[PDB]
Amino acid sequence: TKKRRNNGRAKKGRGHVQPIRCTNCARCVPKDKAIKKFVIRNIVEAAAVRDISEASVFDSYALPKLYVKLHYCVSCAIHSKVVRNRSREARKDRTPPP
Amino acid sequence: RAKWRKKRMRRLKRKRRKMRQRSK
Amino acid sequence: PLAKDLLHPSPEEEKRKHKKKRLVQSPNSYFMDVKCPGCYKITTVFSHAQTVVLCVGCSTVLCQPTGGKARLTEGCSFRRK
Amino acid sequence: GRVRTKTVKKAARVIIEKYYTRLGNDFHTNKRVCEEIAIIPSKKLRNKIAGYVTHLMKRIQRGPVRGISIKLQEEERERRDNYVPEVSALDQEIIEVDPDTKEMLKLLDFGGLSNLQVTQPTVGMNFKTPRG
Amino acid sequence: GKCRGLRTARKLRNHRREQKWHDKQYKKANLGTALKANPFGGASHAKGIVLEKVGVEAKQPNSAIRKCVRVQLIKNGKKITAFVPNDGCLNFIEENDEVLVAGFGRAGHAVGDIPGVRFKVVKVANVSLLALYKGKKER
Amino acid sequence: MQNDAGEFVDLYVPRKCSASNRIIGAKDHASIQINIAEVDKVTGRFNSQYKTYAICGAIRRMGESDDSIMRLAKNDGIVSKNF
Amino acid sequence: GGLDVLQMKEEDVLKFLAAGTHLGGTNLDFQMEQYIYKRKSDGIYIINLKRTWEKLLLAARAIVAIENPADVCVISSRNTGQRAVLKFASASGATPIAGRFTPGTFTNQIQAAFREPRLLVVTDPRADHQPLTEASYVNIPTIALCNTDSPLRYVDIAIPCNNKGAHSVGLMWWMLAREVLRMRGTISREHPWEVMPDLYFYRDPEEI
Amino acid sequence: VRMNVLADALKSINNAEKRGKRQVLIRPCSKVIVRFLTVMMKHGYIGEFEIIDDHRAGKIVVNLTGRLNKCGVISPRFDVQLKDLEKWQNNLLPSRQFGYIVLTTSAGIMDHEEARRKHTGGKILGFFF
Amino acid sequence: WVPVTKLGRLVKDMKIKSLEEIYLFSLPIKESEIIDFFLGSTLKDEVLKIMPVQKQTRAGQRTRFKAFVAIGDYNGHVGLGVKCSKEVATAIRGAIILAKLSIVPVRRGYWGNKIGKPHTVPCKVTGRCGSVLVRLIPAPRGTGIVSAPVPKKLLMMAGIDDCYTSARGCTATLGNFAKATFDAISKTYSYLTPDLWKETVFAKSPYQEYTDHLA
RNA sequence: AAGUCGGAGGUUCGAAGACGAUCAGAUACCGUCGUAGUUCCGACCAUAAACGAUGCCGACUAGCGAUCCGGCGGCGUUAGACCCGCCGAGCAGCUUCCGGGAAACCAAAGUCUUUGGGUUCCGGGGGGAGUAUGGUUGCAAAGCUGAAACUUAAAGGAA
RNA sequence: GCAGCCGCGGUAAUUCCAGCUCCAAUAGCGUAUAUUAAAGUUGCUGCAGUUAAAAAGCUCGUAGUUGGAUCUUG
Ligand SMILES: [Zn+2]
Repeated sequence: TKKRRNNGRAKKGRGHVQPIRCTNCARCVPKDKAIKKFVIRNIVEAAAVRDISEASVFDSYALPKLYVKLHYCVSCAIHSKVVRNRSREARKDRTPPP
Repeated sequence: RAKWRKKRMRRLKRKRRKMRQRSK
Repeated sequence: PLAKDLLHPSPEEEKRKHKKKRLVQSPNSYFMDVKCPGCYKITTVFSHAQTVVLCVGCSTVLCQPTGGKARLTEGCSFRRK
Repeated sequence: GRVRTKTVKKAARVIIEKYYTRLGNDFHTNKRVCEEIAIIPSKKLRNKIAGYVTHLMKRIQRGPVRGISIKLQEEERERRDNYVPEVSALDQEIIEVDPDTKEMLKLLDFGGLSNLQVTQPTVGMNFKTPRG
Repeated sequence: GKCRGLRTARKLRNHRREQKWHDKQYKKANLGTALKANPFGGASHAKGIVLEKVGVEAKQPNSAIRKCVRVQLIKNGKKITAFVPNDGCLNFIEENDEVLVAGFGRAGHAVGDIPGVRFKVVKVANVSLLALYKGKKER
Repeated sequence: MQNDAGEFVDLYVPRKCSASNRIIGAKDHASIQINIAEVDKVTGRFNSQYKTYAICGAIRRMGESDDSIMRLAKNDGIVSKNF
Repeated sequence: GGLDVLQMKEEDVLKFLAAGTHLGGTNLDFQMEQYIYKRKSDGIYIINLKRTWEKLLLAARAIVAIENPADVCVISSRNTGQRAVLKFASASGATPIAGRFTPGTFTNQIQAAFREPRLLVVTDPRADHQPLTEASYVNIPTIALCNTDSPLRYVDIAIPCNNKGAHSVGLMWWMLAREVLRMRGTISREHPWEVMPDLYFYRDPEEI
Repeated sequence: VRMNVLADALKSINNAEKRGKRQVLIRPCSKVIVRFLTVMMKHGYIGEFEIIDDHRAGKIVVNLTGRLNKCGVISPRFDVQLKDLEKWQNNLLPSRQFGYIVLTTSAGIMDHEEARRKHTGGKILGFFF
Repeated sequence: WVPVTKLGRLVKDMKIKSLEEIYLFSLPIKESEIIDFFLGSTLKDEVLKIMPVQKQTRAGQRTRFKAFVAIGDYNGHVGLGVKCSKEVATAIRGAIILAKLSIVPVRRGYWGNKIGKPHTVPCKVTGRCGSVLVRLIPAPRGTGIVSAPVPKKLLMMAGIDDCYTSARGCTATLGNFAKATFDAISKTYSYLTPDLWKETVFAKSPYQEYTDHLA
């Protein structure tokens, strides 16, 4: 049975796409089939932002961030629980969670 | 598996051919 | 719309349709007399000219070829019948 | 763990929809009413039914309950809902009309009316919301 | 789809001609095979000499001993294994006696829980096996 | 249906849709038979007269029931022709 | 009504313009396009009030054609039209359903709220989609106050009007009740109706 | 490519009748179409159609009466005789009481009943009922 | 009989004279007593198939019986109802009630000459249910029902004396077989023939005519 | 893609292989290396779940919001960009009782017992078997064409 | 041992060996094989090829097949 209309990838009217490597296991995954996640986090987390700010040499220095674009294969994205299996009707929801 | 069965078949064709060329 | 009148369509919808899909196909193009400000002779040029037309005497350039209707120069008239 | 069973709540609603005029805000008064108008094989069940009747009676006095439907109560609350202002909210001194709406009335017999006030049509078609 | 043309008779006739061979029933009865491999050679019955009495195990889930006889055909020398149909009729079949065997009921197919026996005994010693089973004939 | 001699042999003559001429089946429960009352040409009051329209469930389900009744009212003079 | 006595008067236009019944939103239906006049610069479509009145009278003619007034069922699930259908029922003698429409009142005969009306007037085709789809299993025509984006899956008489604003939905039930009584002969159509249109309007809890 | 024009003409009519349309626009017109629509019109299956001249193949706007169940073509145009005409009446027509099979005979385009009354066979164009 | 619907009250009070009045207005029949009031005299029922369907539960198999009942007066009226209940007697009883509420008018025509009462189907109709399709074809007066035993019981109870039948699909499925045949019979009186081209003269609905009696 | 032959180059990776772990055993998964290969040039090979598991051409049968290209005319903003529509072309999406289907689902997988627009290839229970043999192609690996005896009452799809 | 098929038989077998009884055709009735209908499971009528067996990886291309409208109507 065809489980998904897009076959699990965002490829339409296109023959081949260049692959990438999953961050957990370096395996060849198509760029559209990859479960991407652009994570923007601070270099200093909230548990340590107090000590770093009070020990700074500047009056007002904002801590930088880590702009990392993570890529995941289907298998590792589910073991890492970044995507869950949804109901047969809930799968059709293409909106990101709030 | 259908692919390893296909591999066992080609390994068998290659043996039947060499056994047939010996008596050629 | 089960009883839409196909024999008598409104002129606002026939101009909307493609020039081939109309009830009777008709071009969306036309001709026009271009009067340059330098000379007095008027030249009948095509709307979708696609060539570089010139006035009699090589006074100036009238329009320029484009992907659609030709782009006229400054100070010219058009829309003849 | 003070949730009433459907046996307590259903029997309490039927008692109200049939004997609303006999019940009140006193448990011990309703306890004796339910004992007579209803044959309850237990006394604990009667106190639970009468105790929930007293609870529902405190709700009827403030408004309609989504379970209790009394004819004499619904007709009066609808009759007492007849409220109208001293002047209607539609007959206004001036009426703002878009120039496109003004042209629609122009095609009808109501071309020029003193009650109409044409507003300046705002420039810029920014009605759609940005995508993404 | 199919060709619906006024001059497509040869195209349709040749297509059906070559697609009928994909039908295993048509191909079986239109080639040299399955007729020479058939021990009867196209006949409904055949006579043979009983080589030995053999008991064939009934296939699962059934469990019994099918009383059969290894028969050598007289017409072509082929050795087949018939089946003594009725109850206890194996005792009527002597040794090295001429018997008339026929198909088991299906065209070259094994009938019932018997693994491969596709024949059955009809007569024995020029006497029908049904007459010996009912006692109306002897020997 | 006739019997080639004048006799009528049908159990009943089924209705036909006033918009698509489709026969309204006996189990077409989505079909309707709406009656639109007529008014007096002076007072505009009900004069016990009405126009009858039957629309099968197919024309309703496809959404063309409202436009069909509006057009059927034009041919009967119920709605105006400046519509 | 194509007569002169049934024409829209000037007093009716001032009510429609004040209530905003000509403003029907930015979305448009392909079967409600014939009722739309023109789209403004801010995307809002203008409903043709002339075609709103003709469909309003056509609905009133279908209501007065029902002999028993209790055979007409007025339904409004949304709170904006709950008071408007309760006043319409008292004026016309209809059976109102203003609360939550229980699925089964038309098909399930063993239910307590089981009814068998002959006409089904609806406030919103989307908010009241359940009685519309249930009026398909029984041969019941339906009238609805369809907006510009309202579907016509079963609506037999669509009244194009702004069924979103409280002053607009209350007026469309006041205009229809006024016309049903005028065709029956209760009111003479010569003098203005005694009932004020604000009686049918919805009142917010912060104001009532 | 459009190898048959009568096919697309009757297909548009059959689909417009299924949709409850009042009029259908046949984009390519021909002599066979106009005479085919005439056979359907003489028996009351379609209304009056208006041929539209555009100095090309031409278009036709047919008025649909709703009385037509299905109209279709028979491709290819087989050669039909009088002895073989009853065979097509059992395969194409829905009953022996109504429905017609249009034939193009040397005497012109007509249905199977008129072709039998004129006692002439020919080629089959289509059917309607 | 205590009528619950307005349609049942008019039938109980002798306001509706025949069953063709309900079919004329496509009104739903929700009370089986309405059917027994008109056709209850010459109405015959037949148990086509007792079909045990099983729901996989931990208690081995939960066997529930589904019955197929064909109801018809053998002239112009036939019905088909299914009912799946725990008991066989209850499944048959409930299916008979549903077979009455589904009774449709059967239109019968002639083959060639129109002499006497109608004997066969008016035209070629095809009913479908699942993969099964059943085509009904007219036949001469003395032909009979040339069909399988399953549609023959429906065609004889529908008053169709003669019919040529062709069936494609899994006709071993008696459920889809009987329902496709019943669908083919129900397609009659809805096929627009030239003899039904006349403009319909609209009458008053039973709810409209007897609106005063229903008050 | 892998593979094959001849040159150039071989950073990374890595069949094979070695060794270190894990295990009852691993000749595996995991780790440290590492040959061929991966790269380039020329000549072969012509096979993929080469998939949209859905031939190509043409007509017709709903709606809506987007999007890519071109064209067209309209407030306004900006120095072509944006905004609002229309037309043709295309990749898609969604809502629908258009209809179809065994159903999943499909605006096509519709217009189909109311069966015929044109045309090519191709399927006939499951195995045996893409095997045997013959021919042909290739340096080879293998490609293409392609059976039968015999065996079997199910195999399978969707839910 | 029965059983074309699904199955029956492991100590109360409605299926085998028999008695009784009943049923079917009837001076005929079984069996084996070929063959026709059943088979719309060979397809012109008239099937199929998204997932059940299936549309060549893709395109070009000869033969083959099939090809717009239009010419004497009234
Ligand atoms: Zn991974």
